[PDB]
Amino acid sequence: TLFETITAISEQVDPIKLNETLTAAAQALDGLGDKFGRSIVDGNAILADVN
Amino acid sequence: VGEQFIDLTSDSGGGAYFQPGDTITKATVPAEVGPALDAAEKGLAVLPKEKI
Repeated sequence: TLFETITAISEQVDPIKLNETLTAAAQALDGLGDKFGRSIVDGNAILADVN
Repeated sequence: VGEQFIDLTSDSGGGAYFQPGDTITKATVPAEVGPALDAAEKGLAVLPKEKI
């Protein structure tokens, strides 16, 4: 039963689509997470001064 | 495979010691396999695979 359940779950996941999705997400964030967070803080300051 | 045993664990590792004929009331037993298999099967079986 456990093997059947794992097989049912694994047929749903497609390596091709999962691979391209994860590749896009990793290229999206690679080396820019700290920059993105600092930008969110900067935008917080900008909005606090603009509103 | 198996080969059970019983381990006496003391974090302090010092102080007073047990005397012959005494009893150790504090005990622990492993998590057991059958409940773990049941939990794994039930956790995986509720995921909606078509939604995945």
